[PDB]
Amino acid sequence: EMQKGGVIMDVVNAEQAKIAEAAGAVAVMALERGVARMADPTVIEEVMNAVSIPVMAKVRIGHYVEARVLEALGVDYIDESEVLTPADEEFHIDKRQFTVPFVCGCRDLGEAARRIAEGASMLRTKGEPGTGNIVEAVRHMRKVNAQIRKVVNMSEDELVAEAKQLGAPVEVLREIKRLGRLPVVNFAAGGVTTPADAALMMHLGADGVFVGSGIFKSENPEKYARAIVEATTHYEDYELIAHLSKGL
Amino acid sequence: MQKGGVIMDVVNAEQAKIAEAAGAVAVMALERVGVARMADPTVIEEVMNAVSIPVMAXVRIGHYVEARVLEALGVDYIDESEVLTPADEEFHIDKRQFTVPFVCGCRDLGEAARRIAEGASMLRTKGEPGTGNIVEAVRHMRKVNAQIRKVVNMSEDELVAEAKQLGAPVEVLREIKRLGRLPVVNFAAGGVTTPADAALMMHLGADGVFVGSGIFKSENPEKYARAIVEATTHYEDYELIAHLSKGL
Amino acid sequence: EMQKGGVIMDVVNAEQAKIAEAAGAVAVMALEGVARMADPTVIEEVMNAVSIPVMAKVRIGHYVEARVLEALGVDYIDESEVLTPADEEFHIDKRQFTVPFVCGCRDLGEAARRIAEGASMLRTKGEPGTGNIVEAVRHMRKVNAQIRKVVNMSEDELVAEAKQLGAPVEVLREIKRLGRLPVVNFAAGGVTTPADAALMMHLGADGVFVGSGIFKSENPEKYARAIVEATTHYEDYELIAHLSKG
Amino acid sequence: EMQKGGVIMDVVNAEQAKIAEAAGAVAVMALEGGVARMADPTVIEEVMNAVSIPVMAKVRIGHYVEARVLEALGVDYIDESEVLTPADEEFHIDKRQFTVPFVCGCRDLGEAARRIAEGASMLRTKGEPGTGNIVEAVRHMRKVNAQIRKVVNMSEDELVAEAKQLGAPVEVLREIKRLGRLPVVNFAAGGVTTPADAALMMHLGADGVFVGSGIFKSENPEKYARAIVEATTHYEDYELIAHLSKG
Amino acid sequence: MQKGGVIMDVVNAEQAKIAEAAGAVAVMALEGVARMADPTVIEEVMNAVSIPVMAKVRIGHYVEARVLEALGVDYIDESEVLTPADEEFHIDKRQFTVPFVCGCRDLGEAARRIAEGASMLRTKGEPGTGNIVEAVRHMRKVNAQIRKVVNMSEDELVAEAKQLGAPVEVLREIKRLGRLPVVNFAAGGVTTPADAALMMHLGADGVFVGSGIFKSENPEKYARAIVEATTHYEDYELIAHLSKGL
Ligand SMILES: O=C[C@H](O)[C@H](O)[C@H](O)COP(=O)(O)O
Ligand SMILES: C[As](C)(=O)[O-]
Ligand SMILES: C[As](C)(=O)[O-]
Ligand SMILES: C[As](C)(=O)[O-]
Ligand SMILES: C[As](C)(=O)[O-]
Repeated sequence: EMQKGGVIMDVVNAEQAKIAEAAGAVAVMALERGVARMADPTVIEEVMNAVSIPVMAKVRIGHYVEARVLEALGVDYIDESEVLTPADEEFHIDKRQFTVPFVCGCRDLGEAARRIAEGASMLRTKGEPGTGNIVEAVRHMRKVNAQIRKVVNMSEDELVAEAKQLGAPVEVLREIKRLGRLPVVNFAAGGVTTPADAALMMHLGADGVFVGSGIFKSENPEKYARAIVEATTHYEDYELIAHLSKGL
Repeated sequence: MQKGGVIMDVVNAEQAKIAEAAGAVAVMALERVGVARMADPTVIEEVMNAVSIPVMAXVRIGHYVEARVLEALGVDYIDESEVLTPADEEFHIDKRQFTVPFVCGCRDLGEAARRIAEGASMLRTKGEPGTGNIVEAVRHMRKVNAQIRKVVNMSEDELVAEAKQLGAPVEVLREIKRLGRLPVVNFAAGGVTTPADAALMMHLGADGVFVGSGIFKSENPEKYARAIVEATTHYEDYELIAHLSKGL
Repeated sequence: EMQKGGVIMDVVNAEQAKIAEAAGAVAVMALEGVARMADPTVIEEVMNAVSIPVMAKVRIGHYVEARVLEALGVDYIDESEVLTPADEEFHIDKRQFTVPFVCGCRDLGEAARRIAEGASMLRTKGEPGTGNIVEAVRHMRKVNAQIRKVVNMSEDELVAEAKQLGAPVEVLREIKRLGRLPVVNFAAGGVTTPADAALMMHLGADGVFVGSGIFKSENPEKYARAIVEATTHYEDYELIAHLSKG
Repeated sequence: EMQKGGVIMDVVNAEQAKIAEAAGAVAVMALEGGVARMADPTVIEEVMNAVSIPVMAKVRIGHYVEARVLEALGVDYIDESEVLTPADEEFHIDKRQFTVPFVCGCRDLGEAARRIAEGASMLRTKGEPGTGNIVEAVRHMRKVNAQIRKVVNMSEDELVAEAKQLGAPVEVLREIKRLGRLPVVNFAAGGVTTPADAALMMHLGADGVFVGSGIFKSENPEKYARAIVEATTHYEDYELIAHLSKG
Repeated sequence: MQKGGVIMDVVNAEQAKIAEAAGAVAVMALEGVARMADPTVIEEVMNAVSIPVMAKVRIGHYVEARVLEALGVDYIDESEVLTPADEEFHIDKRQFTVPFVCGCRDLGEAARRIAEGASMLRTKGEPGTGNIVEAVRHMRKVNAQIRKVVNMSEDELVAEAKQLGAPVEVLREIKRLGRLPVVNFAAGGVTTPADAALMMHLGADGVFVGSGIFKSENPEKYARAIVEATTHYEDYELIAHLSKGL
């Protein structure tokens, strides 16, 4: 349901949210930005009222009540996020018990499958945040997709052992083999900075990309956001991507 | 399914009839106890023709074709057995593809759950074979059942992490929590020698016991087999068990 | 290429060779401390006894043993790890020969190196003489799992995959293109029962090698026959069950 | 690049590019801690319009799309460069899929052969960058060329094992043995600072040299660039090199 | 000795004559601790043939060597198969009239033996195994190291010498000649005609063969086959024919 090919953008207020929507973002991620927690509900409501596209926000890993709060606020997606300060080092939220869908992070297929078994409706394949360095996203998108291709083509009777080795639930691997891909959407995130970066993640088999606040620190945010959106959609149109790269 | 019962190893029709007469719920046809393989089909047919109770026979771990052969012979259960020389060190038979039910070995809940995910219809909790030493059976029945009790009572949102730690498929753990026990029958095996041994395994939560060829090396096999059968059925009748122990 | 589905049998003389041929073997392997190439006399005896292809073994790296067998008119040379290796580091440059070679392998890296040296056929095999099929199974599972990975992997990842496997990338590229090895790959190592032979086919072997154990049985021709039929009809479990009785 | 004996120069603008061309460079490399990426296309176009010699630019290792962008801009060579921040730690670009030729870095023959198997059209043998220390270039040119000489003269039947040990594709080694050298041009790079440095790399068997922005931080860039060009071309003319070193 | 030749171990005059008759280019006279042979046995062999006679001495045993020199032996073999007399220092062979053959396992050893005054080399691993791998490993190593030196940049030789433990002047000489400045024969497990021809294929100048020859049913035929195989080492039809008897 999350528009494959799409871009999700971090926004801290209504103004930024409108710009993101206008640029063609498929959704926005409402943020406030020591200990980093769920954002003030006021800020989230401000963003929810400002746009018609889906609004995400987010919670600390394992913070069941932060998630219930966001659910009660009417948020469209909850992001159980590793960039916030984890509330639980061992157990993620049991997302199956919620009405609102969750996006979760993953670095390999084992993690992806465990997040899915917990009830994740969407994945974000991501390494380290805030670096501006795409290598984080690339490493993990390459890993996850390589592991998927292996599972898709492997002998059926080898899956249980593969699941053991990956730390994955076998039924998720069986579903992956059946579909030829993950049963949920998987967006890239981590250092996606240029239009070429965004298109690269699509080339590597991402379903879409997350982009951070860097967009709004540029001289012309609406042009920059726009370039990312178009590059992500038209990820094989290298003449366009070249042209879009000139402004920055 | 066949709870409270005793399954006996037999090498011929004579032994098989004795086992049936003693009250065994099934027999396990063997050639002997170098490389140990599936038994000659002739020996298995001899045992099948000699009795009306279910007949089991052993295949090497991972030996898909040995299993198909036994299936074609009309065997009632296939035992994918660790006492035979493994054919595959990494991958067990995909038992879901078979008509005939399988029994598999396990030493802990992770193994049990993996065998179930491969399609096992019954479990045999067992350590080392041929020792006459019950400690093998006890160690593993205690481990499996302790791990089950933990899962049954644990917080629902901790299961995915528990599954990862055990190397188990989470859907099997979820099923275990739902039923309050394993979704298949779990018999003890390994060194069950005396009537007290058999009753002990039932005390520890086994659904039944396997016993080996030791029975037929005694002076009075039919009496000995009988004593095991009665002790396993009446596992809390200590006066009876005491009386049954006097002979041999 | 060899009749995929086939059985290749070890024979020490003309009598055994004829039995193997009669049982339906696709080829025979002529055989005779340090284990060397067999006396040419024994190989010629086997060559004259049958019309099916005749193979014979040389020590790993023993270029001249191979040239000798080539001169004798052998149909295939088996550069064999069960003989005492003559060279621990370098296999024969089989590209320089007219006669085709079969080589052993335990994983895809080895397979690809043997192919780059000019191997025309592979034998996926672990330890010999054990009667234990686990040797064959371990390596056939490994080689085929690695092939499936290569066939489906992203094209731009192959150079790195080759580095990691110790394989020549052009062989991996060829594998990806064909969806399989560019040569026939038979299982060997402890193939003892008809069920064993059929199992190897189930695991994706193109055929099987079987050793002298056949001729130590009470009825070699019946035994050889059972292996041949099981290998050909590897999914006919009723037949395999029947064949296992004797 | 095509012309062996040549010098390739880093330039950040049209002015520098013209100077490089005037000094006799065979090509220019257009350039713009923190993250180092492909340069703004505007800067690359500025350099392309300023000169008639080939223009190189760039991309991060593994950054397939940055490379496609430069291809679309009409760049003459793409440099998949280790001095930029790698985008992919494991997989380099599949350069066979491109129209424009690539130069890649290498530190030994195994790397060189892997880059060639990925479709590299040119090599840059280089250690650490930005030091002004020629030891980086020397170590690796000595290693690569020593390994080549070994392969060229070694017994044919030992190449498969040699390839395994190097981590090289055997067909590239076979090609090397057949030609008596690498099938692509191999330039030195890394700390080439003086005319003597440039001539040394040629003495050690380089096909040419890359030089960095240091040239344009000198008092007389055109004279300095010129001295490097002449020293690289006339690498055994020690009287000339001595004279060129005075300024 | 003469290139392409075979040197044979003999324990008496009878064996020595057979070796000479078979076409050996020289013979090696032989007789817990293994020492120089009784001079009587060596004289018996010297009187029995016209081809050169060698014998082997213990390593470092300067006086054993002087004794053999005084007996009129044609070559002294400072041999690792005898019990070493000196673990650290080989004989200073430059002080002798009679030429020495020495063993080596790699180019460093070869070059050190040459610097001590060796006139001939024997590239050899372990003795008495019947396993050619010993000879092959070391002939491949020595010749690979030579090819490297022959083609390497002149200014890199001093460092190469340091790394090999070799005298640089010997490496310089090797580079100049394109080969070792002395003859280098293979030894160690050379058993069949194919073995002998293989060593020549690998770049040996000749081969040593042990007493195994005289434990065969027909020593003169066997010795003969080795001689012809070593001389005609690329004539595979001949080598194949020569292998039949044995
Ligand atoms: O930075 C977020 C990481 O993925 C965490 O270490 C996460 O808690 C690990 O996932 P799992 O608990 O499934 O290993
Ligand atoms: C450790 As297992 C092969 O029994 O799942
Ligand atoms: C090429 As190999 C059998 O030495 O790994
Ligand atoms: C294949 As590489 C030189 O990045 O190790
Ligand atoms: C055999 As030595 C003493 O030269 O190392």
